[PDB]
Amino acid sequence: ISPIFQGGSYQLNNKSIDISSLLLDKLSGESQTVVMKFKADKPNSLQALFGLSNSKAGFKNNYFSIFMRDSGEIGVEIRDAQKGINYLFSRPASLWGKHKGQAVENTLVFVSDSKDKTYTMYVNGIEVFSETVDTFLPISNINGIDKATLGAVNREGKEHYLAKGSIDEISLFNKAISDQEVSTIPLSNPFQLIFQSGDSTQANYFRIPTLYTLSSGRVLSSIDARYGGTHDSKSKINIATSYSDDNGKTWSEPIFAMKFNDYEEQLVYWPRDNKLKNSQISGSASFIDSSIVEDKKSGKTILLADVMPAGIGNNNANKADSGFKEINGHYYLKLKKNGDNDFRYTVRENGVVYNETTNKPTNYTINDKYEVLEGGKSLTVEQYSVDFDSGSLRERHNGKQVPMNVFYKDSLFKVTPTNYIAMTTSQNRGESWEQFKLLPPFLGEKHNGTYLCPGQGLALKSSNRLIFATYTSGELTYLISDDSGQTWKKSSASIPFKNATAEAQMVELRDGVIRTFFRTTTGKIAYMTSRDSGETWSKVSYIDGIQQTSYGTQVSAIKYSQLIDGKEAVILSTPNSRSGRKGGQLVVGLVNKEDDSIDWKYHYGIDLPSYGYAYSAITELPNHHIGVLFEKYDSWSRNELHLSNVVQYIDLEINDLT
Repeated sequence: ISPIFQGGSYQLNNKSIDISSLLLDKLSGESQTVVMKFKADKPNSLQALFGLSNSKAGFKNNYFSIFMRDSGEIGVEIRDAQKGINYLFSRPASLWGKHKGQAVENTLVFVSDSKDKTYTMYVNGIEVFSETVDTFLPISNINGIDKATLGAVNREGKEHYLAKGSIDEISLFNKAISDQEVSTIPLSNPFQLIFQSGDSTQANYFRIPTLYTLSSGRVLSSIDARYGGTHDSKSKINIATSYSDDNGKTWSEPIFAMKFNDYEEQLVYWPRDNKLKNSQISGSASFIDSSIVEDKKSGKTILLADVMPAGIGNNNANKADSGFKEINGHYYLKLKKNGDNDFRYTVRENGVVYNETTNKPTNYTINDKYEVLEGGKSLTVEQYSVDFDSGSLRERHNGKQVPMNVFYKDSLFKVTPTNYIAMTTSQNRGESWEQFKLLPPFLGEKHNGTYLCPGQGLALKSSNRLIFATYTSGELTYLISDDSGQTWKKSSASIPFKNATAEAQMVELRDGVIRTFFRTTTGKIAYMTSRDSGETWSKVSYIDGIQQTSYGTQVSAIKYSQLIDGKEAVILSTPNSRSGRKGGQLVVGLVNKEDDSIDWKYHYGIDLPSYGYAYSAITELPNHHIGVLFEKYDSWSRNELHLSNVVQYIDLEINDLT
């Protein structure tokens, strides 16, 4: 259909523009649709983009507005005093501010639909809220409406919520357009999506991105596919991966690298209200935090992740048990049988379930996939689904059968309730992935498995050595394999923090010289150096000129292949802020060949300082551009839980950074 209004290039400099003569009479019916292309790269703290109101005295609570905050949040208000209606829908982290030194054209689409009694907002091709009321309030049915306003709301004659920015195009429709039509409205997005709600993973939520450029030029990406909101385990999470063969222009329909089936892969809309937002999927097994590297010698691609048995995450993780019993050089996975109160079984060679108390094998066995066999026949369990139908999270059986897995709740033999690490491998550069295998323990029986640092492993340019940074309390623990990931040894490096979350990423400054940048609890990003290919590690230092928060945030880094100002260069991706996870930056450091020290010359703000920015992934593309797959929200704030499509991808050229 056609618009009943269409104006444009409205500049908003803390002064409201009246357009009521150009709209109010054309308002008709109980269903409207607003489409607005706008820019705000310097917004006020809270500001109205568009507004209908009742400006007459005694009716300051009678208005529709479309507002944004400088945290990037967007929302509508719908208020009518005489009806006793005060609606307030919004979603944080819904906007872009700047990109490549320029204002982003945001494309806002708000549909008000009285047939379905639903309010729905889109920004930049993404749906950020869709709410249904029992008592619908048409935005043109607000009693006594007399003003249509751009960049403020006119209440009792005054401008409230004055906006700074601009509205290049705005148009209204006397209909509720279908979801189908919304997708037809062209976008001017500065970003694109790899993983998204509705894709093959069926996860409404995504966290913990990774980027890697293969020898072929293929770019690989792995992700936490999180089903029960954006929570860390305990939850249900799978590891999903997807690649790109055109420098990051197009991406493949994601497959799973790691997956459990104890729970149904459901696209749920996790609740965002204060009472229910702490709901966790508590009975499921999961994976958190993946990391990728490529082995030059074999050709294999190698993915590691943390593994959680049913119920378990970091909070209740059996700190001080590895899950394995050591019997002369060997590490056998411990198991508990239903009814027992201690772990009286182990898994020996060929998956045979061996009894300890008797030293006799049993009629039970474990296959490739950590499933359970009895006499060679496959035991099963019944899958769980989740729903909120009774106004409270319920986790019940759904009638479907899956193979019994030792990481599952209902399983006959359960593994130790602690955290492990698994590796999987791809012989075809990420088109499929082998069944995962558990990595051994490295710090003794009576110590829990360490925590894989998410992002990139390191493949040393002038050898076959592969390294994956992991962390535990008190140290960084590098895992090192010189045989294509078949065997591993550890290399500890003491860090001056008890119980830190020391997420580490490495760079190779020149042959055998690895610098690791890691997250601390001091507000400052730390680092250490190796000069024997990771064998031994230096003492800790700290980057000045980048600020983090007291808890801090994952940092990702690459060595750039090219020279910048004649010196060898290194790029950091991190939030740059000491309040929260916002103010994303790519920071360029030039290496000094005298002491291998780094001069942090260049700061590039990915978006506005006040706009959200969390865990990130960088990679040097085949054509020397930079890919950045990142969480565009405050992944720490309890106000920005459960947000769809905030993990986003962008393409930059060096010149943008310098």
